[PDB]
Amino acid sequence: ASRHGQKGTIGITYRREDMPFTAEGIVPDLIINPHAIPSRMTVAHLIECLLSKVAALSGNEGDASPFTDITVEGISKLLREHGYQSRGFEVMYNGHTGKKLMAQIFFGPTYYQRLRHMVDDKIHARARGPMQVLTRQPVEGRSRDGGLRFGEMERDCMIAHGAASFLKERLMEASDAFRVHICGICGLMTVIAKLN
Amino acid sequence: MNAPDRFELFLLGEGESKLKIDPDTKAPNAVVITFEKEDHTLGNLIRAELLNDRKVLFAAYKVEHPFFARFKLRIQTTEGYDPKDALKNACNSIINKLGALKTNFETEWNLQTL
Amino acid sequence: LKEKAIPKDQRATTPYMTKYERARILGTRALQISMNAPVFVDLEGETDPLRIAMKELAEKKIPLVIRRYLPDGSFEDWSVEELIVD
Amino acid sequence: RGNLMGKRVDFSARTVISGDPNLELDQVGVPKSIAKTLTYPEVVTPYNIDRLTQLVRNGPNEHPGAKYVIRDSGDRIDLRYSKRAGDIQLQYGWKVERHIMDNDPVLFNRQPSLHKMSMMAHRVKVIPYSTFRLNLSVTSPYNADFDGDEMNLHVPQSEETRAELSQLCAVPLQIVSPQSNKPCMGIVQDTLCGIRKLTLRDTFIELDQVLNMLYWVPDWDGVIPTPAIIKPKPLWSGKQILSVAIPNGIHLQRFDEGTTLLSPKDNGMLIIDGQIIFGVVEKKTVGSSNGGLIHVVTREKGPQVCAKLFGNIQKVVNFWLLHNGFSTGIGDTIADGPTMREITETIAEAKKKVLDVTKEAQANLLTAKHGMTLRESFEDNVVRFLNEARDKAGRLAEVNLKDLNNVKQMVMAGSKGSFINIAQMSACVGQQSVEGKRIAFGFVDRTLPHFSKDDYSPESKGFVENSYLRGLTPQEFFFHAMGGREGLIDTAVKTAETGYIQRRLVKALEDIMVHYDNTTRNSLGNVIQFIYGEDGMDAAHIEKQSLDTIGGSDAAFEK
Amino acid sequence: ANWPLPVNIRRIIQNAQQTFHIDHTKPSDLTIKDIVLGVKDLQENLLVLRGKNEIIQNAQRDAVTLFCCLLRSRLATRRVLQEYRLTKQAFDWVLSNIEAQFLRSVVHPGEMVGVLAAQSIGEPATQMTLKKVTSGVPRLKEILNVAKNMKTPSLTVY
Amino acid sequence: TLSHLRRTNTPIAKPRQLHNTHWGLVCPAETPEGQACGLVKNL
Amino acid sequence: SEEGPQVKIREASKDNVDFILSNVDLAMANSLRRVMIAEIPTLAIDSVEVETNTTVLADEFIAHRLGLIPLQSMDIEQLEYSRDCFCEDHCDKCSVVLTLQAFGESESTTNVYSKDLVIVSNLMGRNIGHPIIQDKEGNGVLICKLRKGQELKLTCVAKKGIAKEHAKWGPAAAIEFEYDPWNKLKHTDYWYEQDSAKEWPQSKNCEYEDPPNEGDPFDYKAQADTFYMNVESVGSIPVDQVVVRGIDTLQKKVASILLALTQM
Amino acid sequence: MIVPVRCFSCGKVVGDKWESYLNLLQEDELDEGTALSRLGLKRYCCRRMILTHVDLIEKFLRYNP
Amino acid sequence: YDRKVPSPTGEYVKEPEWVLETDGVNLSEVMTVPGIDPTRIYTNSFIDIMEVLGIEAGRAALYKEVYNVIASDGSYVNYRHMALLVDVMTTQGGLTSVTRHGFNRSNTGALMRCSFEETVEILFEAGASAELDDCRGVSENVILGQMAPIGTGAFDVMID
Amino acid sequence: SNTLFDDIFQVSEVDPGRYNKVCRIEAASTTQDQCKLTLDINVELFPVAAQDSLTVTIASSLTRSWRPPQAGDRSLADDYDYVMYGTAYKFEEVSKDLIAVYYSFGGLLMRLEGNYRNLNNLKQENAYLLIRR
Amino acid sequence: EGLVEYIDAEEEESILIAMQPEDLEPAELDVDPAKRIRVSHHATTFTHCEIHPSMILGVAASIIPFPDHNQSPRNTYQSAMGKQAMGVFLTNYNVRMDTMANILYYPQKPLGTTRAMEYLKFRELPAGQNAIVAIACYSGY
RNA sequence: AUCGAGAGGA
Ligand SMILES: [Mg+2]
Ligand SMILES: [Zn+2]
Ligand SMILES: [Zn+2]
Ligand SMILES: [Zn+2]
Repeated sequence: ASRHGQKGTIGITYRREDMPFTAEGIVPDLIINPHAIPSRMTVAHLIECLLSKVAALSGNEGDASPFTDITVEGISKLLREHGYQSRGFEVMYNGHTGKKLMAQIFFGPTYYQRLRHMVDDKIHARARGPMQVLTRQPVEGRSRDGGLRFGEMERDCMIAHGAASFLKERLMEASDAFRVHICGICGLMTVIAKLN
Repeated sequence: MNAPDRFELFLLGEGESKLKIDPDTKAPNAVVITFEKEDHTLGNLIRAELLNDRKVLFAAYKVEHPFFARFKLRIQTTEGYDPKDALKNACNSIINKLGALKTNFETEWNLQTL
Repeated sequence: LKEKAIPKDQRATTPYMTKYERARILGTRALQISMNAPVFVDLEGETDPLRIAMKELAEKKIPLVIRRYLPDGSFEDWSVEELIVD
Repeated sequence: RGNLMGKRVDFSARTVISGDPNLELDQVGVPKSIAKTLTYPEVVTPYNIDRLTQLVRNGPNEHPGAKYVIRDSGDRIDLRYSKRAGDIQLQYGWKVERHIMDNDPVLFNRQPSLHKMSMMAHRVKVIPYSTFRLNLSVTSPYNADFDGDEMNLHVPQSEETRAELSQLCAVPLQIVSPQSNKPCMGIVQDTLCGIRKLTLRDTFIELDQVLNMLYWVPDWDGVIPTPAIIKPKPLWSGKQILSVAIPNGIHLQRFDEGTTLLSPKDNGMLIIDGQIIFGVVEKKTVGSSNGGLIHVVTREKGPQVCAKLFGNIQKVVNFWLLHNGFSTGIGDTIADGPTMREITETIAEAKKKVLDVTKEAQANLLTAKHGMTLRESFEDNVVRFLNEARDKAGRLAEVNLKDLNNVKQMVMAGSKGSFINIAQMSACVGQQSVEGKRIAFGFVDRTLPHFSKDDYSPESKGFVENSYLRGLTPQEFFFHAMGGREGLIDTAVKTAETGYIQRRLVKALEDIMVHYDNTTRNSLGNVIQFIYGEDGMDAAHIEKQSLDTIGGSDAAFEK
Repeated sequence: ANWPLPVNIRRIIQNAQQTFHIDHTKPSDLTIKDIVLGVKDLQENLLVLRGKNEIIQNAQRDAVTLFCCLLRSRLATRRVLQEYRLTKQAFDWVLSNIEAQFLRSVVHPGEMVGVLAAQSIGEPATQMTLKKVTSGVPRLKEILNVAKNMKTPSLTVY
Repeated sequence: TLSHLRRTNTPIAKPRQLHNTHWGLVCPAETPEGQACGLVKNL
Repeated sequence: SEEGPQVKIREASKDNVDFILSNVDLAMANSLRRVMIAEIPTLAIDSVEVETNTTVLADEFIAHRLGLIPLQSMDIEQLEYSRDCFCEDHCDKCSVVLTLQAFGESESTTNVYSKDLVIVSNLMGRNIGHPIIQDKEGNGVLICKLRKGQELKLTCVAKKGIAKEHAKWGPAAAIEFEYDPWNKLKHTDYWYEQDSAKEWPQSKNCEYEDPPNEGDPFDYKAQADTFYMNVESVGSIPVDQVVVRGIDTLQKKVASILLALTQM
Repeated sequence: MIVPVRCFSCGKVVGDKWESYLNLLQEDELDEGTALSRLGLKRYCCRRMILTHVDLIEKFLRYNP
Repeated sequence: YDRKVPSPTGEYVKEPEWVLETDGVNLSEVMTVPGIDPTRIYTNSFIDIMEVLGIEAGRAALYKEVYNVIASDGSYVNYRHMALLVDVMTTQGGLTSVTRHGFNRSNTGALMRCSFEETVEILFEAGASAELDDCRGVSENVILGQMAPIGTGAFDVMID
Repeated sequence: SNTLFDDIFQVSEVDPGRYNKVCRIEAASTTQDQCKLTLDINVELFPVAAQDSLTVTIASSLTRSWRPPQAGDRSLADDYDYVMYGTAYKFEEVSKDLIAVYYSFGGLLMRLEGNYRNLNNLKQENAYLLIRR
Repeated sequence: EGLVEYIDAEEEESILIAMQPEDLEPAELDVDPAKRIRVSHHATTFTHCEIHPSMILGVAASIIPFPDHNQSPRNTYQSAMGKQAMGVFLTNYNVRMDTMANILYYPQKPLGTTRAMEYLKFRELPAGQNAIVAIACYSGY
């Protein structure tokens, strides 16, 4: 995620040649979807892009302190003095074809943080496995090789479709199936069975 | 963990042929070739050099998935024209251009003094 | 309670295979295919039990009768061939 | 509640999800690791026996393989640690627990189970990388996004259960939604903006691009369409290339605002036999809305064709969008100078109006409307002034924004954003509201210690004159923080309350099933509705049709 | 005039116009008697219940009343020839298509309407997030739980 | 580490809402999101 | 002068070469750039074994850094892929073994450079694996800093690889690609608030191409045949060899396609 | 913790530059950016590797064990 | 209030009408007042509508208020789904709250009750009842694990 | 296998309709004033300047997969400096003995109303437009 | 010396504060349009002046760049995300034995920093990398 | 095995 509340997760990893390239050959390490931005209204993300490019060219630090009077037009004037587009849009070329992209593309330096949610640590699968003694049902958690919970909400969502036999196999044979001997005169499972 | 090994991008495997050719169903003189363990690099150039030739009607390269390393080249040519022949002619023309440019740039470098 | 029944003539149950009976019959037929029970349609390049069941449904050859139940207690029986699929 | 109704179950999976555009809507991107662990029990038949034997030869560590075998007696045979795993000879009736394989049915679920649409079953596609993958168009029924969201997966264990999932819980069937009687899935995000950009009459494809895009369509016949422009170059229209994906025999008409058959604005849509005549594609034509193309294709042809259509549209549009490019930037939020000056003059006019209203309030000359406090009337009038000022400045800015502006194009496609987003970004963010009121006098007669006592004014009450781009002052920042805190507590409480409400509704209406006689009854036998919906019809097959006899005069009726 | 109903007769009419390539110069081959009696026959052809007793027949007729009104509005003898050009073949095809679509539209017995309705009301309520009258989830609470006392009792005098 | 070392907890008519008196004493928006949103603040 | 593509070089240096490509289709240009970045092979460290480490840096970090270190790969043609050789693990002709040992004897911090690196296996007349140093002082690329009382001892086996497998086998750093300096072909549509010319900077390459004139109709027939490019060297291979090896590798891929077609 | 070998996007070698750059800004009172330009780094993506890098190695060295 | 009404020619035309709103409801006296239309008056409180006009009028008003809640957000639900809940409350006597007070105290089977709130009290009172659960309810069969009489298991499949 | 309609028009107005490569052109027929048109055109590939009179023809021919222009041994369908392929969506009648034709060329839109022809431009998918200087 | 004082929340109600010291300078035209519109203070008898507005926000907020231009809930979301963000907690990491620890290979100090960030030790001990970020539609992933 | 704390998602 970025410092402006824009969270994300990798979909694909491309090689350097497959990425679009600027005239200087600069390849973006990171590509994020424009459609996210309008709903969030995190303009400081774009401002960070602009100011980081300007600072990298200047060899001087950029001030992003809040409530400090700084003008986007002024930073754009600086970038213009440095021979780049004032807003920061840069012409880019398709990696796969080498053809110019009709839309000039915004790309610049941006602080980005790794987060404590790795795919490998979260992923889990159960199949058959350990069962808690009291309920004869799967133990809890990936580390205990446990089984996911089929919620009562999930049960309702399945009842809506109507797959009664699927629900029977999920809630009887999958988790805790059991066979019990019962007596009619008792009405209860007081019978003792010498099955052998 | 689940990642495919890197060498799978540029190395063939067991039971894998570099080119597999299958005719297009419901199409005249049309064939799709499954280039394996190859990427955009070869396909775009092959398709462009096919497009330069007049006799071929159709030439297109499709990348099935960015995950894997394969691409499909569909070619449709004139009646009496083997699509394989058109592919070979385009390839040889490519090679001639490459050699000519290599020699020209070598002479240019020999001219260069720095 | 005793000899509960519905005469075949003038039955008002819908002459259509609702999604649920089609699904259950297809699943049971697929179970039969997986159990190596005899198959009464000729198969052409088919191994999956479910597609075999679908083809048998198209050929209208499945010896099963769907039992519709009315809340009063009287039951109606509709054979697969009488039932139709849209 | 927890161990009887709803239970931890076997053969379960869950991972982080990411979106793959080149992945069919019904397919699910099952990683290889889960396929190895999860098993489907299968019974050996002469049809499958070969493959099954081969499976067990491959072993449990490499997929397609088999983890376990079951004899007729039932004593399990473990593939991982057994000396016989190489020389097994399987007789008929024995069971092989094969690995999860492509083109198999599995339930795919998102954790908030607010919908039956959340529990649909997908086809299996085994993929290398670890993330669960899915189509962008199947996110909407789940409400899932790729910010790290996690989803779950269930594997059936019997042929009949697989049939229930395949024929009752298939994704294409759940496209038509019983609530709102409209499709719940549609063309989303990059594909939508790309389709808008492509359908423009200004944009024209060329022969090479046309050939590649044509090949991208899977069921494409191979007939090359005739070019739209023929004299100087063989140009093509994006509408033609897109019509290559529209099924034959499909007709759609859409008239809105001013839609002449000439259609200078190119608004409205005319589609005949899979070819598009005039118009520019946007959310109304291609989206989940009633009368959207998804609805028409699902009703006219069938659901599988509609899912294939999802795929085709995504492939073609994403290819062209890759080749055209798109972005956002600060320049998209910068407004023209004189437009900013007119916005500021609008704000100043609003300030003067508020000042004059306060001056009238001070002189005790204002009249009292019946049933409203003097202060109530004053507050409401000033609030309306500020709201109208913000909206007017936003409209001014939006007029100044050119059609090349990226955020404008995103809103035009309907991909993301609204008018309020633009107005807050470039003109003014608005007047803050807390508990349905202006900013309160938390301190003694002062909203902040920096303001004077007994000061009823727009800035003390927290109207932020600046926009997001222009830069908020510290006091405006704090007031905005108050408002955002109210928003966050609203989410944190409303989630729990609505979950409780949904649970109670579900527990009340479990037994409502339409019986054979078409009445809706509970378990006891009590009737609720003798005919469900009073017309006895499923809510999916219900569409908005105009009754021409109701409107109009008697004379036009007669004519 | 815009209301939700099955079958979407307008789309069937457009399908008929394109499918048969109807030509406007030629006159129709439809019989007036056949047009009106066929609309009546189609009214007789749509069924929701099949019992042979009077109350069930009346229930069926009242249950399909609105759809029959739409049928009569869509298939007017003047409109069938003047508004669009029609042939007997296309007219009978449209009649059969309307019948088949309506028959497909009927609820299948066995569907749990209650669970579906509960979910369909619950889901937009989760989406609700934000005037002297109660609105939103608290208003839904007032409606759902029998409220001896309301926070905003009111009434409108006409 | 720093933000955890500087933490507030409020055990329990409108507590969670950012108050005017919180100006400068308490950070306006550095609060957890969840069941205990707003009750826990940062200095 | 040979019929076909023509090249004219603007400037030359050991690090960078700028040239104007002429009479070419654009597809082969981007394909060649892809081949240059990835496909052409290089020698780099693929195995490291650490006998002793006392540095504050962990071993995996060091192995990554060593894999990144640039090594000479000019005679890589005589060297063969370790996977194509017949050795059990590493042959002298398939792998190059280099050892590094360092002790922080100085009380002042003893830094470690790429220069301080020894070669064990036989060079066999080849120019392979020489640690390239462009530093003005002659010291190598910094790897670690050792406090007094610290030592590090390890052995590396370097094999041939492709930049597709790992970015370490990368022959070039920056590639510069430009065409349509006047945008006459209109392959891109500029974004402007007031005016495109005033807002968008003029490219240098614009000077060499003939300026467009307003009042002339847009040329439909015109297609891009003039291109401007610039190539940079990591130094593992000189620039001219890098680009000509790219050409040759692309030709080899085409030839292998042709061979498979012949085989079928 | 220690100087990057190469820029993750440039790929240009930057390990040999680091020391010089530091010495350059101390002996000549050089601006950081002028030192970067003198060092031969004309691209801002390789310039970030140098400008923002922080030598955490020095603090770890101070630890006696 | 703007209003749509048939003009003498026949077409629907707009009509502005004065209409007033209250702050509290005492319905029984309000309707018996000159100068108002008893057929057109409306109220927020549906319980008073049920008391005054009968149960069906309250049913319709309840649907109207739910519809207003749904349409305030802009969302829309097909009339069948909401009408189902309104009819469920209306069908047995007076209005029944969707809470343990009203809809769990019904005559439905005891296990379907114990799945909701007040589990143990339901179980105890029912144990003193010796009431016989019909086992028709879906919750009852979910607890039993047997295939519930859902549409898939509603019919019994038999051979010819 | 011949032309359906031919005329010479003069452009009354040229309109850039928020498009940079396409303008809507309005044209009046010379000689007989009972007919006139308005067509969406690509000005970038053919400059349509005002005060310029242009020739207009429509041809039925000269399905089958498209093929390149080839060697040109096949004769030009027209030496005219503009040609398009399109299909007509609606045929309308403005008044008795007065017809209006609505055509669309892949999204571009043509409207031509006239009375003289009643045997041409029938309701068939195929149609070609040719425009000379 | 008395040049600065400690203010309790109760005592604040009696005092009047100006955000900027320049507010006390005498008032008197031309102004650049982009700079933020601030209200002419229109008030006198200021008892005190704030040290700097950036102090009202907390430590996590001081990391956020240009939070004045962003939506407040997003600032909250980032304030929650910095805790989950990976970084070098302390230099003694190698010596200490924590039950779980994570550390970046090549930590980099943000190119654009808040002034308060100086006293937060972020530039000296950063927890992110400065990546070249492009906003564009590429392959729809 | 209890109970607590923290975080993830709309
Ligand atoms: Mg999320
Ligand atoms: Zn007993
Ligand atoms: Zn070897
Ligand atoms: Zn770089």
